[PDB]
Parts: sequence; C-alpha cells; structure tokens
Amino acid sequence: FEDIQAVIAEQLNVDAAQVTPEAEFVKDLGADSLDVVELIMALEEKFGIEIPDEQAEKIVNVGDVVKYIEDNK
Amino acid sequence: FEDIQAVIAEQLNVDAAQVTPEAEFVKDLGADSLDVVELIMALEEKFGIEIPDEQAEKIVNVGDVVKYIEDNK
Amino acid sequence: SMQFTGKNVLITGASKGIGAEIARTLASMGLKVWINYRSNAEVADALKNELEEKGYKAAVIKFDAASESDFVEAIQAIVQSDGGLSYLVNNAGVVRDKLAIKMKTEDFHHVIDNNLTSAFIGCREALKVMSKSRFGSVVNIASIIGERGNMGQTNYSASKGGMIAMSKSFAYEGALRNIRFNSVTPGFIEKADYVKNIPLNRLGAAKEVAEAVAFLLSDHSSYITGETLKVNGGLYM
Amino acid sequence: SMQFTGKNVLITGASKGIGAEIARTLASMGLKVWINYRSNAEVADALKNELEEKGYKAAVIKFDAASESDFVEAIQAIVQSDGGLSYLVNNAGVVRDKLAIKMKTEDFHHVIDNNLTSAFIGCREALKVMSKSRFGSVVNIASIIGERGNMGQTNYSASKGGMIAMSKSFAYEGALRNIRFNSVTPGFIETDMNANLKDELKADYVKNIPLNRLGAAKEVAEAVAFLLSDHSSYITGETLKVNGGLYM
Amino acid sequence: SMQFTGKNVLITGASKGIGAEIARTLASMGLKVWINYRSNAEVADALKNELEEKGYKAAVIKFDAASESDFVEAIQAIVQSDGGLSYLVNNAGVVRDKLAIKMKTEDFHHVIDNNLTSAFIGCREALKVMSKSRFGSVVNIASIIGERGNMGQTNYSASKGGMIAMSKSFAYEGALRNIRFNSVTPGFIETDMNANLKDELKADYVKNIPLNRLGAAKEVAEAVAFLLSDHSSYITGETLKVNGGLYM
Amino acid sequence: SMQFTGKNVLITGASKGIGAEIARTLASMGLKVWINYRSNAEVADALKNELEEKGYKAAVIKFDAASESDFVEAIQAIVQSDGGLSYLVNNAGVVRDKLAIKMKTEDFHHVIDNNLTSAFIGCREALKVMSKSRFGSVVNIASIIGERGNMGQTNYSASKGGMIAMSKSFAYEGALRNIRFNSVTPGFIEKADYVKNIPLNRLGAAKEVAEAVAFLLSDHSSYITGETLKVNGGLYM
Ligand SMILES: NC(=O)c1ccc[n+]([C@@H]2O[C@H](COP(=O)([O-])OP(=O)(O)OC[C@H]3O[C@@H](n4cnc5c(N)ncnc54)[C@H](OP(=O)(O)O)[C@@H]3O)[C@@H](O)[C@H]2O)c1
Ligand SMILES: NC(=O)c1ccc[n+]([C@@H]2O[C@H](COP(=O)([O-])OP(=O)(O)OC[C@H]3O[C@@H](n4cnc5c(N)ncnc54)[C@H](OP(=O)(O)O)[C@@H]3O)[C@@H](O)[C@H]2O)c1
Ligand SMILES: NC(=O)c1ccc[n+]([C@@H]2O[C@H](COP(=O)([O-])OP(=O)(O)OC[C@H]3O[C@@H](n4cnc5c(N)ncnc54)[C@H](OP(=O)(O)O)[C@@H]3O)[C@@H](O)[C@H]2O)c1
Ligand SMILES: NC(=O)c1ccc[n+]([C@@H]2O[C@H](COP(=O)([O-])OP(=O)(O)OC[C@H]3O[C@@H](n4cnc5c(N)ncnc54)[C@H](OP(=O)(O)O)[C@@H]3O)[C@@H](O)[C@H]2O)c1
Repeated sequence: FEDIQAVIAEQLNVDAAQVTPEAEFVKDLGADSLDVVELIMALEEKFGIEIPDEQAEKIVNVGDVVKYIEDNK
Repeated sequence: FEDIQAVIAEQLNVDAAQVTPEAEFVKDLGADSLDVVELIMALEEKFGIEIPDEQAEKIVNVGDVVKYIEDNK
Repeated sequence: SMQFTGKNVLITGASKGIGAEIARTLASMGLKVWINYRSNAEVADALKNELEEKGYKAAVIKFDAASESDFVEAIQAIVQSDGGLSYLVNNAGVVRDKLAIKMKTEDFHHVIDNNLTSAFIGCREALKVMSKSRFGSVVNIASIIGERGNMGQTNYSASKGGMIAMSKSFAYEGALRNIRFNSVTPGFIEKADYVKNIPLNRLGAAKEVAEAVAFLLSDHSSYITGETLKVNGGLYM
Repeated sequence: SMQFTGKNVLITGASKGIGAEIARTLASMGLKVWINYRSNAEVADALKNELEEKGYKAAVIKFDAASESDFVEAIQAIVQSDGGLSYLVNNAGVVRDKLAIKMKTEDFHHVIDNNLTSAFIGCREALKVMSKSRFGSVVNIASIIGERGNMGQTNYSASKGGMIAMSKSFAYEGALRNIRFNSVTPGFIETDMNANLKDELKADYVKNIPLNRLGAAKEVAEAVAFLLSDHSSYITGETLKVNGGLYM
Repeated sequence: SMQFTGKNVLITGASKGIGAEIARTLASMGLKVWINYRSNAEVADALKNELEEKGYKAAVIKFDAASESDFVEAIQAIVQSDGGLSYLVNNAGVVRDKLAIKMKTEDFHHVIDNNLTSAFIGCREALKVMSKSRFGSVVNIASIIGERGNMGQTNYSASKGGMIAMSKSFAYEGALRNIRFNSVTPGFIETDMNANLKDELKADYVKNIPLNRLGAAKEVAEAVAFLLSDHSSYITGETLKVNGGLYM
Repeated sequence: SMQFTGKNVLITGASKGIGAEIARTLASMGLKVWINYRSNAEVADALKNELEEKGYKAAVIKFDAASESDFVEAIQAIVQSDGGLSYLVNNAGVVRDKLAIKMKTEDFHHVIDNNLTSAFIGCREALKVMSKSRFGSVVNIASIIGERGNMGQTNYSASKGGMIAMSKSFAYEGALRNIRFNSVTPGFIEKADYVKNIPLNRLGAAKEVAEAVAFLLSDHSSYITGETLKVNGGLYM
C-alpha cells in the first residue's frame, strides 16, 4: 500500500498524506480522467495483469486500488 | 426614485427590496449586459434625453441611475 | 405553406428579382410583406398590386438600405403601422466587377457600403425592435462568392464574406432574445457553359431561394441560428 | 406542412428518439412512413398505432441497417408494396464513448459499421430504387461532432465525418437524376442517446449554447422535412446545422 | 529557419504586438523587413534598432494603411529603394467592441475601413508590384472570430470575414503569375490588443482552449513565415488556424 | 530546414510516392525516418539506402498499417530501439473507385479499413507512447476528397472525411499532453484537362506536400492543433 501511495502521489502531483484509503481520485485528489486511466495502466506496470474493465469501472478511491491488485496477483 | 425602483425591478425580474441605492446591477441584482443597456435605454423612455455614453459608462449601481436622470432633466 | 408565429416581414431591395420572389413567396404563406424599393416605384407597385390581387396582404415602402436614417425610420414606420415587426430579410445588394488591378477604392467601397453596411443597419434595428417581443428571425442573402471567392469579385466577395461573419455575431447577440440570425448563400440564379460546373445541371430558380429563406424565417428552423444554408445546386459543398 | 412530390419514406432506426419524431412529422405532413426497428417491436408498433389513430399512413419493418442483404431486401419489399420509394432518411446510429487509449478496435468498428456503413447501404440502395423515377431526396442524420470532433468520441466522430463527406459524393452521383443528398448535423438534442449523462456535464453544455436550451427532437425533424420536401429542390451536398448556435 | 526565394517584406502595423513578432521572425530568417507604423516611431525605430543590432536588415516606413495614396506611395518607395517587393503581410488591425444596439455606424466603419479596406489596398498593390516578377506571397492576418463570429464584435467579425473571402478572390486573380494569398486566423494571442481584459473573461477562454494556454505572438509569426516561405509553394486561397484548438 | 524538438518519426506507407517524399524531406531536416512498407522490400530499401547515402539517418520496418498487432508492435520496437517516438505521419492509403450502384460493401470496407482504421491505430498508439514525454506531433494525410467529395469515390470520401473528423477528436484528447493532431488535404499530386480547375495551373509536386507535413510536425506549428491544411493549388478554398 505504501508504494501504491507513492505511485499515485507521483502520478498526479500530490504528497502521500493526501492518499487516505478512501480519498477519491477526482472529488478529493483532483484529477481529470486520462489521469485515472493512465494511473490504472501505470498500476498494471506493477504487472497486476490487465485487470478487467468490469472491475476497474468500480475504482473510484485508492482503497479499491489496493483491491483488484491484491486480487489479480 | 420609487418609480425608478419599480422600472429596474420589472426590467429584470427582481422585487423592489433588491433596489437599494448602491446595489450594483450585476454583482447584486444579477444581470448580463444587454440587460443594463436595455435598462438604460428603457430609462431614456422617461425622456431623460439620450444621456451620453461618457456619463453612462460610470453607471454601475442604481444610485448613479438617480443621478444622470435628475441631471439631464 | 409553412408555420410562422410572426405576422409581417421587411424585404430590402424587393421590387424585382430574388427580392420580389421572396415577397411573392412569403406573402403566399400568409405574411404581410413590406416590399421596399430605392428608385422605380412603377414596378414596385406592380408587385404590390400583383400580390394584393391574389388576396394577400402587401405594402411598399421607399428607402435606401445604405442610408441609416431612411432605414431606421422605415422600420419605425412599419412598427407604428403594424404594431411591431417579426421578420427581416437583408436582400439589398449591388455588383461592380473588375480585376483587382483595375479597381479603385471607390469601386470597393461602393459594394461594401451597399451590400454589407446595409445588412448592418438591418440586423441592428432587428435587434432593437424584436427584443421586447422576444421573437424574430433575420435572413441575410449572401452568395456562393462569400464562401469561395471569385476572380474579379474581390469587392463583392469581401462584402458577402463580411455579411456571413457579421451574421454569426448578430446571432450570438440576439440569442439572448430568441432572435435568430442566419445567412443564405445562393449559387448561380436565373454564359450557360457555367452550367457544366453545377451538378444539378441547371441554374436555380429564384423561388428555390425564396423557399430556403422562408424556411429560415419559419418556425421549423426554430433551433437554427448562425447557420449558412447553401442554395447552389451543389456548386460548392 | 410543406409540399412533397414523393409519397413514402424509409427512416432507419425510427422506433425511438429523433427517428421517432422524424416519423411523426413526415407522417403528419401526409407521407407514408416506414418505421424501421432492429430489435423490439413494442415501441415501433406503438408508434405506428399512434400515427394511424391520428389518421396518418404508417408501417413498421425489421432489419439491421448495417446488414447489406437485410437492408436491400427491406427496400425491395417497400418497393413491392408501394411501387417505389421516394425518400430515404439514414437516421440509424449508435454511440460508444471511451478515451482513445482505453478504446478498442471493436469499439471503433462497432460505431463505423453501424453509423457509417449502414448509411452507405442506404444511400446506395437509394440510388438504385430512385434512378429510373428521376426523383428522390435523402437526408443523413450526422452530428455536430462530425464537424467539430470531441474528446472521447474518436469513433463516433470518425463515422459522422465520413457520413458528411460520403453524402457529398452521393450527391454528385445522383445529381443528374434529380436525387439530392443532404446531411443534418444536430447539436445536443433531448433524446434517448444522451439522456443518461452527468448534470455537471449537461448544464455545462447549456451555458455554451447561445439559444440557451437543448434542442427538441421535433426540431431536428422539421429541418429534415424541409431538406426532403420540394422547397429545398436546389439544395444538394449541403449540411444543415441544427445546433442552436453551439457551433457556427 | 525556412527557405525564401524573396528578399524583402512589407508588414503593415508592425510596430508592436503580433506585427512586431512577425518582423523579428522574418528578419532572423534573413529577410529585409519594412516595419510600418501610423503614429509614434519611438516603438518602431526601437524595433528596427533591436533587429540591426542582432545583425538583420530592417527599416521603418510611415503610412496609414487605410489611406490609398499614402499606401501606394509607400510601396513605390519600397520598390524604388530595393528594386521590387517580394512579400506583403497585411497585419494592420483595430478593434472596437460594443453590443450592436449601442454600436454606431462610425464604429462599424472605423473597423471596416481600418481592418478590411487597408487589406484590400495591400493585396491590390501587391498584385501590381509583383505581377511582372512572376513571384509573390501575401498573408492577411484575420482572426478566429471572422470564422466563428462573436458577441459584441459585429464590426470586427464583419471585417475579418471579408478579409478571408477577399483573400480567396485575390488568390484566384494572382494565381497565374505565382502570387499566392493566404490568411492566418489566430485564436487568443497574448498581445497588446486584448491585454486589457477581465481576468474573469480571460481564464474563461483558457479553459476552452484544448492546448490550455494563450498563444504566443511568435507562434502566429512562424505560421505566417511558413505561408510566405517556399515550403508552402502549392498553398493558395487557404486559411491556417492558429488557435490552439479553440475552434476546429 | 525547420526546428524539430523530437528526434525520430514513423511514416506509414512510405516506400514510394508521397510517403517516400515525406521520408526524404523529413530526413534532410535531421530526423531519423522510419520508413515502412507492406510488401516490396527491394524499393523500400532503395530509399533507405538513398537517404543513408546522403548522410542522413534512416530505417525500414515491415508491417501492415491496417493490422493492429503488427503496428502496435512496430511502434513498440521503434520505442525500444530509439528510446521513444516523437512524430507520426498516418500516410497509408488505398483507392478503389466505382460508381455507387456498382459498389459492393466489400469495396467500401476495403477502403475504410485500410485508410481510416489504420489512421486510428496510428493516432491511438501515438497517444500511448508520447504521453510520458508530454510531446509529439501527428499528421494524417487526407485528400481534397474528404472535403469536397467526388463522383465515384463515396468509399474514399468516407474514409478521408472520417480521418479528418477523427483527427480533430484525437487533437482534443492529446492536448492534455502537448500532443498535437492535424490533417493535410492534398489536391491533385503528380488527364491533364483537370489542370484547368487548378488556379496554379499545375499539379502539385509531392515535395510540396512533404514540406506542409514537415511544417505541421515542426515546432513552428506549436500552437496549431485540430487544423486541416489544404495543399491543393487553390482547387478548393
Ligand atoms: N442571382 C444571383 O445569381 C446571385 C448570387 C447570389 C445571390 N444573389 C443576391 O441576391 C440579391 C438580389 O438578387 P438579384 O441577383 O436578382 O439582384 P438584382 O437583380 O440587382 O436585384 C437586387 C435588388 O436590390 C436593390 N438594391 C440595391 N441596393 C439597394 C439599396 N441600397 N437599398 C435598396 N435596394 C437596393 C436593387 O437595385 P435597383 O433599385 O438598383 O434595381 C434591386 O431591387 C443580392 O444581395 C445578391 O447579392 C444574387
Ligand atoms: N441525440 C443527440 O444528441 C444527437 C446529436 C447528433 C445526432 N444524433 C444522431 O441521431 C441518430 C439517433 O437518434 P437519437 O440520438 O435520438 O438516438 P436513440 O434514441 O438511441 O435512437 C437511435 C436508434 O437507431 C437505431 N439503430 C441503431 N443501429 C441500427 C441499425 N443498425 N439498424 C436499425 N436501427 C438501428 C437504434 O437501435 P436500438 O435497437 O439499439 O434501439 C435506435 O432505435 C443517430 O444518427 C445519432 O448518431 C444524435
Ligand atoms: N491579438 C489577438 O488576440 C488577435 C487575434 C486575431 C488576430 N489578430 C490580428 O492581429 C493584428 C494586430 O496585432 P495585435 O493583436 O497584436 O494588435 P496591436 O498590438 O494593437 O497591434 C496592431 C497594430 O496595427 C497598427 N495599425 C492599425 N491600423 C493601422 C493602419 N491603418 N496603418 C498602419 N498601422 C495600423 C496599430 O495601430 P496604432 O498606431 O494604433 O498602434 C498597431 O501598431 C490585427 O489584424 C488583429 O485584428 C489579433
Ligand atoms: N497523390 C494524390 O493525388 C492524392 C490525393 C490526396 C492525397 N493523397 C494520399 O497520399 C497517400 C499516399 O500517396 P500516393 O497517392 O502517392 O499513393 P500510392 O502511390 O498508392 O502510395 C500509397 C502507399 O501506401 C501504401 N499502403 C497502402 N495501404 C497500406 C497499409 N495498410 N499499410 C502500409 N502501407 C500501405 C501503398 O501500397 P503498396 O505497398 O500497395 O504500394 C504505398 O506505399 C494516401 O493516403 C492518399 O490517400 C494522394
């Protein structure tokens, strides 16, 4: 999770304190969309393989990102 | 002034209480521009004759409207 | 026929040609047409008689569409007679073709002042009289030349390209008031070797322009403002 | 009303939405309308029954507009019943919006095949059944974003833009037999296709539309009617913007 | 750089703004630039001295571009000094924004006369001095709002739209002597003309510009340079949008 | 020459004609050109030799621009070799002309899938590889047909009109990343009676198209995205 914290925080110019598990990416951390698509793709650069659209649709806040990774490991 | 109050208040769907002498037309009473041009022209339908642009430029809030009328009477 | 919410219409330069044929058309749909003329009454009243004779309403009026006072005052007269004004067609136009190098600044101005400035006073008084009623439709008659240009018509292309871009700006200004502004660009309207460039292989008839104008003033085009409608048989797509 | 020299019209995807309102309008001007549907006939028959009860002539007909054999047979049956087809309206359209990097060649083709290919078959079969009768009007419902482009609609814009360029060429091809092709490029219309959309993104649009409202499907419809009617008899290869000023 | 077959260029209204930056750019590509001014020469001479100190050839020349006799003599003096004029840029422009109902036929003519007529004289005299030499490129600085229209700019839009249509016809007229006319229609550039404007209305624009910034006068300039250079030798009657995506 | 911030470029269908002449041009300005070919290597390597022989950098690469895997993988290979990718020109095109009534749906698809879908994978991988560097320029080679249409080219007009409107949408998408997208519409490039419709009275030379493309990839057009640049001698204004 800690390295997940630093990835999204680099990925969109926010420090790690912003990353509370249920801070949303858009309502809270302040991002458009490519920002979230390119983050998710960036998170698949952890080799969580090609997590499906049908599970990424439900990603809204950083905790779901901790899910779906540790699911598709 | 009282009939000036009712004119601008009809002219842009606001009741007479809105019309405090130094309520602005745009920051306070809520109007675009044609709204203020068509009001001023509507105020020249009182026959204040064709009050100049050089004196209307400085109109921002209802009190200036009480001026320039009683000036050009 | 076509549904019109409004009652009357002013057609500049309507005593003959396409202007007469917009008056004839628009009257046959139930509007009171205010034909204007600049010079010859005789033929302008012929048209007023031809329309009134079929049991339509029609009126002539004399003013130069390039002259601000004449035209402002005109519209004021029509408002005072008929109560208001609903539709306006800026149809007034002139042409003085020349190669550029043979063209004097007077030859440019004569076309600009008389094709574009006229359209300006029109549209501007349209906004002035149609605002209280929050309703209106204006149609400016341009040409394919305002879109394509043409050799020997740098003065006319200028005035018709102006009229198109000016019309779009008026359309922004009067939308605050449900006052629509649109342009019509006719192609060649009725040598004859120029027909080979038209896909429909013929010169459009002026009624084909009048009905396009009528559609742009009618309620069917009630969500169309700022548009340019090509009536050119396909000459320019 | 508005005059028509023709008698019947085929309107692909006419069951709901702008397609529905095209059918109501052309019907109430005394045309025979052939409401096309692809899947569930409960809305198309309901429309047909609405129109006959008003006293207009209507019908329903089943085909996937993107299916050539299914399309061609459809028109053949229309000709067989009525002795010819006067007016085609290619309305059938789908939308699938995705950022290009998440978009897939399926999502590109789904839109191209349904929005563009269907219109090609339509225009083509439109030349065939109308050439010998030296009369015809066709109208392809395009979109503002075929003229402008838009973010997340690289597939939809690709297809609408093809439709506008393709319609121009058909208008060349059918011009000598008095077959006219035109496009209507609407702005944002209050229908089924965009109904589900964020109010944050919807009032976003309204404030950019000079006329300060979303257009009515009836308003796209009456513009299509003008372009098919005879009043437009010198107008071909044109594109009529019905976007309330949103793009000029 | 970019190749030019010509040698000198006349740039009406080149003292400040986009006109200035056109002159810097064309100068640093080794052209001789004739910076025009109408009134105060302290900025035009300062520009001329900036450019020579860099080692480029520059000059200044006084005329009102809207004055035919004053314009024609100006070019004649340029021909007399240099033996011909290769490149004209009609940059000179004024703006006066008013709601149409408060706008006056003076305010309409002020813009038409300065923005449109001046460009006509330019293009015309451009045909004259370039016809015998079978070479030439002219570029008319127009504006986005000649293509789109805009609220409160019925006079400015009228003039820019005329300029684009007029340039097309000149391009017809001068095409056989290899004289090309093109327009540049910029979006919103960070210069003198719009500097004084409400931040509420300025950040309003930025958020509508896909590239998410106001364009640089240097960026309009290098697009004008391409259109005058030889790389554009098959391009005539075109209009090049330099608006960062603001209109497409 | 012209200033390029980027180093390399991929030119689809560049082994001959306008594609070869964009490679030749863009290399002479200092970029490493990645020519591709679909079938004949012989002539494609001739071009690679001709360029490398003048002391420019140049590379061939073999893939079908209509084939998603081949082209995605291509670009991945070029990134892995040269570090990244800066410029892309979607030049790949085909033509199969026919009157509409003689045209089968296969004849439509062959042009759409091969002129427009190819441009899609191109632009889409452009966005994918150029985002991390926040810099790039893409140019799609259309035609005057995508603007005017043409009799007997409803399939090609479709694919080029698509490509133009698609390009505008990509331009919206990659602006968030300083990735510019633009189209070039060439007219007739080099019977001969069709020259009478061109004001410049000649058929444009392919170098005249390559330099337009080069200008759209170069830094001079750094505020130009979404535009369509007509290289048609005035055939269509
Ligand atoms: N037919 C075509 O091929 C073509 C191409 C594009 C569209 N149109 C447009 O159609 C319109 C007129 O049609 P037309 O071609 O049939 O022209 P026309 O035969 O010359 O009729 C034009 C009319 O406008 C009048 N007029 C001119 N200046 C006027 C002014 N200042 N005030 C009032 N009336 C004025 C005329 O002049 P007089 O009093 O001097 O007769 C005449 O009544 C124009 O705007 C023209 O630019 C023509
Ligand atoms: N609404 C807007 O804002 C807007 C603006 C621009 C223009 N338009 C265009 O208007 C048209 C659709 O109207 P709408 O927006 O009101 O959408 P809608 O409510 O979704 O109606 C579209 C209809 O087309 C049908 N259809 C799709 N593919 C078909 C096919 N292959 N064969 C037969 N029918 C098919 C539908 O399919 P089902 O079986 O799936 O119901 C549906 O009945 C399209 O061309 C759209 O792209 C939309
Ligand atoms: N900046 C933008 O956002 C924008 C966008 C579209 C295009 N443009 C166009 O770019 C041009 C001007 O550049 P700018 O925006 O940077 O404006 P600016 O800073 O005001 O520069 C315009 C210049 O043109 C001169 N000028 C005007 N009329 C002249 C005449 N008759 N003869 C000679 N010089 C004359 C000026 O007059 P003074 O003597 O009054 O200084 C001034 O030096 C115009 O064509 C404008 O309409 C502007
Ligand atoms: N010259 C003109 O008059 C004109 C008009 C407008 C612009 N252009 C455009 O210019 C481009 C090419 O120029 P051109 O006219 O000189 O055409 P050309 O002579 O046919 O060259 C086109 C090239 O694209 C290749 N190609 C086709 N499909 C491909 C694919 N899927 N993958 C890779 N390469 C593919 C060619 O096919 P092979 O391998 O089969 O040789 C050839 O190398 C096209 O997009 C065309 O539409 C042409």
